[PDB]
Formats: sequence, C-alpha cells, structure tokens
Amino acid sequence: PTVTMMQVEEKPDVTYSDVGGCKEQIEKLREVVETPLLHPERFVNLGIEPPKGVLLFGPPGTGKTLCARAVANRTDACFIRVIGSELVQKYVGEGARMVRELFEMARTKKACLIFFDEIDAIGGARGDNEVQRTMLELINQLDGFDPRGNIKVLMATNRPDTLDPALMRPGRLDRKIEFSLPDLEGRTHIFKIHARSMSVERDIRFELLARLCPNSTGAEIRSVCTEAGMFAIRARRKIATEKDFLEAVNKVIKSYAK
Amino acid sequence: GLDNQIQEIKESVELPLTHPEYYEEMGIKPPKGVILYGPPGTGKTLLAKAVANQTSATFLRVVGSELIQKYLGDGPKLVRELFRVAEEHAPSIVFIDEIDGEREIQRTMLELLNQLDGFDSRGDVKVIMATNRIETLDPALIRPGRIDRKIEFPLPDEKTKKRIFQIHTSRMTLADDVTLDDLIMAKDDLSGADIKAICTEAGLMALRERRMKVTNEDFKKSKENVLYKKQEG
Amino acid sequence: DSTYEMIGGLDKQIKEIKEVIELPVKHPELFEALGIAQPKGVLLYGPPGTGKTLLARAVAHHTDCTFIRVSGSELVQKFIGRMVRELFVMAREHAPSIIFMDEIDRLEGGSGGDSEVQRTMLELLNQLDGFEATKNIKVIMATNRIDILDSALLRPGRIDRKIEFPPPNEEARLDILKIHSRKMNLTRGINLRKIAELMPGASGAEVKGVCTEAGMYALRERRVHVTQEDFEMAVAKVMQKD
Amino acid sequence: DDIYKTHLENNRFGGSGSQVDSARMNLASSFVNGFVNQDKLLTDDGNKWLYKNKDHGMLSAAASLGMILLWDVDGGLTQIDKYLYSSEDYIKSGALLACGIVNSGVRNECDPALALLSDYVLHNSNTMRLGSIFGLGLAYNREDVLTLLLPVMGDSKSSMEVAGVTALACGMIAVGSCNGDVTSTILQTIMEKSETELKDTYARWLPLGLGLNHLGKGEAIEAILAALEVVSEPFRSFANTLVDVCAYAGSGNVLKVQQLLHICSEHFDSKEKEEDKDKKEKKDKDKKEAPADMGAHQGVAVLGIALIAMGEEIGAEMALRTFGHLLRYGEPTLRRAVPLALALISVSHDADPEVSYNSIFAARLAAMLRQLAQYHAKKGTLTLCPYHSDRQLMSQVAVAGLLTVLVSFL
Repeated sequence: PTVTMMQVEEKPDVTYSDVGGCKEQIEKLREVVETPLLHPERFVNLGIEPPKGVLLFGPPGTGKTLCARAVANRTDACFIRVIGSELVQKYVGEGARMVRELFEMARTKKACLIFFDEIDAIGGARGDNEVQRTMLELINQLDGFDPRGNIKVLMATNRPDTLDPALMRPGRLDRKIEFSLPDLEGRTHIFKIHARSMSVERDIRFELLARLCPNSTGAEIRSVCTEAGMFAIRARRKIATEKDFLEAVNKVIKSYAK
Repeated sequence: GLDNQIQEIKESVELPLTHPEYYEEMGIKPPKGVILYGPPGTGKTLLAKAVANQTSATFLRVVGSELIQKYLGDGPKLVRELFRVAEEHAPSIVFIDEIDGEREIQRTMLELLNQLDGFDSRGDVKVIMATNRIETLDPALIRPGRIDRKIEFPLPDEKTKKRIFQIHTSRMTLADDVTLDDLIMAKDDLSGADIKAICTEAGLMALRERRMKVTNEDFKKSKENVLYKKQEG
Repeated sequence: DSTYEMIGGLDKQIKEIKEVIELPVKHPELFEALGIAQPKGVLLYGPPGTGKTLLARAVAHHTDCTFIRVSGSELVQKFIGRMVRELFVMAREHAPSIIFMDEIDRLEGGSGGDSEVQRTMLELLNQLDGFEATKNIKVIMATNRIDILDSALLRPGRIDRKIEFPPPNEEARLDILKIHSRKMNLTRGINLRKIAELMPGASGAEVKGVCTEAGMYALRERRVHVTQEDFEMAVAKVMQKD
Repeated sequence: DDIYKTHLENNRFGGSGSQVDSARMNLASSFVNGFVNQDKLLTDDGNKWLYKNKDHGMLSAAASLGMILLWDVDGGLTQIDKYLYSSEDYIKSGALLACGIVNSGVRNECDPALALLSDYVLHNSNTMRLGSIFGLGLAYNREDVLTLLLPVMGDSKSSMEVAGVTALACGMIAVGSCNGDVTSTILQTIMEKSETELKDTYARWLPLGLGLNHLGKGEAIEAILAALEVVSEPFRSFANTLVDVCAYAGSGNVLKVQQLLHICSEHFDSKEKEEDKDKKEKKDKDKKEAPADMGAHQGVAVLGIALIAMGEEIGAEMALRTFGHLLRYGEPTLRRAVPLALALISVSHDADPEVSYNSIFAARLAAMLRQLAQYHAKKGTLTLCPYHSDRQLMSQVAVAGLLTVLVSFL
C-alpha cells in the first residue's frame, strides 16, 4: 500500500518554536523527544532509564504538525512515523508482516524512534476480529519489550473512545495530558521565526496580527503566513505591509470562519 | 467578454511548470489550485473554460461522486489511488466535476478535507474542483482548494456568445436577415451546447427543403422548441 | 428480415428518425455546417405497438448492419463473451450496429441480476460517454410493459430523445394488423377496417391479442382460412381481461 | 528604453561569473560578456581577465568590449582605443575587430586596417585581417574593399580563417544580388579553388561565400553553369551541392521534393547534411510539412539535420518534443549541437531543460556549451548567415575564436 512509500519521512519542515501556545507541555514532551538523545549517558547514570513518552489527545487543534516538527528538529537522523488509516483495509492479514517489516526496519535502524499516528482508525473495540488482530497484535508488539521497550510511546488521536488502548496504555504509555490548545499570545513566536522570509517591514506588529486571528490551527496560521507573502508578491512589490492584506486576513478568517 | 478573465485565470493556472523565472525564483508557490462552479453547470461551460489547458498538456477527468454511494463505504481509498497516480504522473492536471451512515460521510469528508489540502505533500500537481452550486457544498472545502482566487460565471455581456457564435459560424451559411444582437441578448444563462444545439437543429430543420442556407425565421422557429421545452418542466 | 414490406404505419416517425439514425449512414458531411454529435438514443414509451422490435430490425435491416442485443433472448446471450468488454470489442470490429433490448421489456433476486445488467449498461454508457472507439454505435430502450421504470425514470427527455407514443398513427392497430394478416393464410372477403378500428381504449396490443387469441378459435374450428368472425370473437376474448 | 523599462539581475554575472575555470567556462563568460549588449560590472572587474584566458579567449574578450558598444561612437572609440596599437597580436587584432563591430556606417576605420594588410607572407596583419576584414564585412557591390581582398584570395595563407572571413565578408557584402553574378572575382576564386584539391576546409568555407554571392537570384542559370564546369570529384561536387543549397530559396518546385526523396539515399554523408540541411531554409514558412520520420532511422547525421532544421521560431511543443529524444545522445557532436537550437528555438521554458542537462551530464565542451545555453536560453540574411557558417563546429577549436562574434543576435 501507500504506507510503505509514505512511511519514510524526509524533507525537513516547520521548526521547534512554532508550537501552538504550549509553554510547559513543549518541555513535557521535549524532555522525552529531544533530551534523551542529546544526553544518553546522563539518563543512564543519573537514573535507571530515560522516560517513555507523552500522550496528546482531545481537541484536534494543531495536531499532526508537532510530530513532523520533532522530525525537523532531529539532530542525528530523522525518525520514521506510522499512520493508522492504512491498517484497516480489505484482505486483512497483511498487517502482521507489515508491523514485522517496519519493526524489522526499526531494528535495522539501531532501534530508532517509531511514531504511531491515528490510533482511532484501528481503535474503539466497544465481526471486528480483523481489527482486533491488528490492534491487539500492535499493542502486543508495543508493550512487549522484546524489540524495544525504551524508545518512544506517543498516540496523537482525535477521539478518545478507544476502550482497549485506554486500559492497555498504563502498561508502557504515560503522561495522560490534554492537547493544550493554542492561546491568544502563542502565535507571536510563529510570526517571529516566520519573519525569516523576504524582508518584512518592521511596522507589522506581531502581537496585533497574532491577537487578530482567533481559533486558527497551525495549518491555518501557516496558510496565513503563506498568503501574506503570496498577496505581498502578487502586487509586484518588494515589501510586505499589514495594510496591504489586512482585509485578506480578517476576511480569510472571518468570511471563512462564520 | 471573458478574454481578460480567461487570461487572468489562465496565467493563474499556467504559472506552475511553465515560465519558472516568476514562479520559484521570486517565490510564488500556490500549491493548492482553484475551485470553479457554474450556475448552468452541464460541464460544458466549465469544460469550455478549462479546455484552454487541454490543448498541450495531460488531463484527468473524474465526473461525479456517485462511486461512493453506489457501493459500500470503502472510503477515500480511491482518492488515495488518484493521489499516488497523480504523484507518479506529476505533469498532469487534476480536475473533479459534479461534486455533490451520516457518521461515515462526515469522517470521510474530513479525511477528504485533510487529504485534499496535502499536509505532507508540496506542489506536485494542480487540483481544480467543480460542482453545480457552491452553496450546496460545505464551505469547509474552500481553504484547501481555493486559496488563490475564485471566479463566477458572468452575464450575457453580448461578447462571449458573440465570439462563440462566430467560431461555430465561421464556415456556416446564414442569410443577411439573421441578426445577432437579438440572439445574444435574448438568451440568458445558456452554455455552448445550447447555442450549438439550436444551430444544429436549425440547420437540420433547414435541410428539410434542401436549403444549404439557414434563415432567421427558421432559426427562431427552431429556437421555439428549446424555449418551449425548458418552460414545459 | 422484417423489411419495409413487413412494417408500416410510422411514416412521420421514420421521417423524423432518419435524421437521428440515418444521418451518419448516407450523409455525414453536415458535421461542419451543422455541428451534430452522437446522442444516447431514442425510446418509445406507452403500450406495445405490435412491432416494437420490427422497426429496429427494419431500420437495421436497411442500414445493412448487425443486430446484437444485450440480454440475449435468442441464443445470443453467451455467444458474445467480466462479460462487459467483449460487447465493446465486437462493437469496435463491427462499426455499424443497432442495440435493442427485448427480453428486459421477485424484487430480491430478479432485481439483483437485473440490477447487475442495469449497472452493466450504466458503465457501458459511462465508457461510451467518456471515450468512443467508432461511430454508428447507438442504444435503443424499450418501455412497453409495466415493469419498465428505470428506463422511463432515468430518461425524462433532458439529454435524450422522447416520443409520445400512445396513439402512434392508428395504423399500429390497422395496417400492421393487415401485415400480420399477410403472413398467415388470409382470405379475400375480409374487412380488417371495421374490426381494426372498433378496438379502442384497451391497449395497442390489439393486433397480437386478436391474432394469438384468435388462433385458439381457428385451432378449435380448424378452418383453413381465417374469417372475420374469428377476429370478432377475439375482440371479446381480449376485452374480457380488461 | 531597454535600460529604462528593463533591468537584469546580477545573479547571471555572479553565477556564470563565479563558476569560471578550466579556461573554457571563462570562454562561456566571454560569450555572456560578449553578447550581453545593461550591467557592465564584469567589464570593469579590474584587469587580467583577458590574460587569464587562451588566445581565442583573448580574441573573445578583446571583441566583447566592441560587441557591447553598438552605441556612443565616441564612447566606443575612447574605450577600444586603449587596446589599439598594443603589444599582443590578438589584442590589437581583436581591437580592430571591435572597431569593425561597434559601428556599421562610420567606415573611418578602413584606412588604418587596410593600410598594413599588404604583407602576403606572415605578419600581425593576418589576424588583423581576420578581425578587420570580418568586422568590416559585417559593417557592409563594394568594389574597392573587394579589389583589395583579391590579393587576399590570391594569397591563400595557411590559416583557413583568412579566406573564411574574406569569402564570408565579400559574401555578406554581395548577398541579394540581382540574379547573381558570374564576375571574374568569384570565377577567379573558383579557378584557384580548382587549382589545388588540398585543405578541404577551403572546399567547405569557400562555397559559403560563393553561395552568399549567389543569393538574391530569381531566374539565374548559374546553378546549371556550376553543374557544367564545377562538376568534378566529390569535393567540388560538394561545392556544387552547396550552390544547390543556395539555389532553391523557394517556389513551387515539388520536383525537388520527389527528387529530394530520391536523393535521400546518397552514399556521400555530407551533401546529405548540407543539401538536406537546406530544409529549414527552403520550407521555413510552411512548418506543417517540416516534421517527418527522419529521427526514426539510424543515420544520426540526419538526426542532426533535423536537430539544426528545427530553427529559431516560437518553438512549438513538437520541436521541443524532438529535442527530448535528440537531447539524450552519447557522442559530443549531437549532445553539443542540441542546446544551441534548443535555446535558439525557445528564446520561458529555459530552466527545466538545463536541469535535464545537469542530470544527464552530471566533457569540458558540453560544460562550456551548456553554460553558453545557460546564457542565451532566455527573413533577413544577417540572421541566417552566422549559423549556416556555424554548421562546421565539428572540427578544431580554431572556430571558437569566430563563434563569439556572431551577428545573428540583436
């Protein structure tokens, strides 16, 4: 299927400081996604084992973007992500050799980090034996420390109605925290580090344009940062000013968010 | 009456893969496409607008979304096949026409919403959406597809139907009493297949007497069948 | 064969259909001065006109083309053939052809396999609507029975041709009854005019009803020649079922 | 107006001026600088750029400052005057070439050039004869300069480019003659051509000037006269078929189309290249008949005949479609010949084909030529002569000294 060619993640993308308002949570997950790799001996000598991972669920918000951010901020070798929407397909039974070949490649990559996305597409046990084989074999191949029980555990889902993962997650998963939706003053850093594009006039206050766009996901504010330079170059100009596309901003959020 | 419009949207759709000095060096990158719609619909107006790109290019045509309701809810797997074949066939143009339990339609509509945006894919192919009415579909499909610009179908500006009528009548034989202003002005919201249909039935009705030339009274007499047919139901 | 000597009474409708069917046959040069294309087809809704197939086999017999039906009513169901591409290959090899379903003219299994045939002709209309191999490929529907609802409902007359066909010419009652009297042994002192004009209201199938239902009295009395009194009794024998 | 309404970016002099090395990318920089004329930074980038290159690069860089100054006669004079009466041979010869290129109606540089050309054995006036006679021929039935070139044709110096720029000079002077001419000048060079059958490059570049003198014919039987006297061993018969190249400017002559298809199977693999190369000149208007199945054969020379026969028109997708299959080839002749017509017929699809050249390539010839096409990628005889004379590049690198001073551009 498309999960074999789409599974390998490359071509780095949006960077660390574009998090959606998460100030404490970015450390709660950075201490397990970045700190263990930067200091492997500090966690072996200072303790017994590095932390397992975190858990983000609830509201969608800017989900699926922060993990690609973790792929971008990788200092040694970008890890591989796994989606869940490709497991539930016709002619079941290939998921066994699939998880054994991707975990086999994980063993080929000196036990690299393996991210799992969209657990709700194979979750919610509540004729479903074909799904129980994939999700129970998956949890059997995650809680089971035989391949590796120390790399990473993280499930970025939208619906928390998964019965079996909710009772199996206390085994190896941890940090039952919420999604921490972006606040009003969170986007000012997205504008600060997104100002690395073509020369932007300093008259554009990042706090004003940041506070004049509520309920905007990370992909939405990324599309606004793209349409700023888009509508800034479409006029055959050389500088970007908020007075040139403020109507495009409050229109692209208001008329498209009514 | 849409030459500036068709060249504006033509430049808006031809900037990728052609004329690259003002596409990637300056940093345009509109990797989302456009969305179109016509009040008369029928696919011939939007096909006549997007047909300018079919001259020298590779085109893909998927009309209607009946292939989802006519069978079990397989999901967006067919859209994923069109996505992988569009990736293997990057020099092409994606075009979907006639875009028309409930918990599954919403999750496959949100999955199609995120899939159409292409979060994990850069500019590789252009996608153009088309439907009968933009008000029937949910407004959530606007941000992924239409992020550059949208256009609506104009009025009978007496120049579009005059130019199309000139192209269709570039080699036909018409009498001197056959005026044009009453035709292009009397019609309202008619596609090219309607004027081509009344010209076709007008020549076929004038052929009943071996007359190679079509008169205006026979043209309006043939138009009475279409005007009467559209008002009967 | 069923040539013009075995079908009559639709002079105006063949005069109107020669431009739909006979246009790509003998005068295809009008494509520039007229700008016509290949439509879907044509159909005749209403009562059975006793010859609904003799007209298609007549125009097809004069066009010098083959007649390949879909349902295969007479040993032509598996002779050609997923059983969906062989018809398009034979249509590609045989460019002149006329398609007309006759056998289709439980609600659980009959509409299941019949729904598979309807899906077959729907995807064939999708292939022929998208691309085209050769010309002279037209399909004709049949709406004469009561169980025909898909063809009458899916063809309202928006992108297809429609003909109001309750009162064809009164010759579907008169002169094609005379033609059906020419095949069988007919006497010389018969007057089919009054017995053919005095059968109103019931249906248009009075020809086949009076002939087939009169064959039981010509079979009872064993008369070497069919008399008018036999048809007179057949009128009552077909009006009793009304 | 070009300085006011248009402005070119410095990334061309930055890149193409930054990846110069191996004394050939510097030649590509002499093509960019040589044919650039808004910006004149690389010109004023100090000195020694002319000395770092080779002798042909000394001619190219010495002629660049003359090719960029087709304006301000006093400015071009006060800029090229420095290279005049220098110590090097190619600096002063390329300086006289520059004086011949800067203008075409001043004709005041004739006396200092022609005054010293009479040496006849070996002197700087031979290269000054290349640049002076070539540029003076680009400036212009002129009888004085031709009667002064008569001792040049009679000289026949070892350097072929002498008779090259002489025959091409008087040829471009004599293009468009009424029904041609059978004068004793070109009759004299035909007699001297028949005198000795050595150095076939004479039998290649002399029919250039001959055919240019035959240009403008309407009913001239001079091609049949050449078919009477000139017919000999296939060298002068190749000159005769060059006269046939300059003998079918265009009419209703389907007899040459059926006779062309009948002669398409000739054993001589050069008269097919030139006589069949005439296709782009004969049917240059009706382009619907030009595409054929010439590429599907095995005669790669014919693939070059169509490759050059593409032309310099708006460049429909059929031509670029031929450049798609013609682009990928192993021999440096076709791979070096494809970007010239590729970027001449498309002058905004310019960046993707160059990326294709970078994917196929990554020798030095394809690199210098690919940077040349990187520069110039973005019915008069003056635009038809330079490439028809440029159809002899598959030879020594001596032609590269004249390649940089083509007049086919504007």
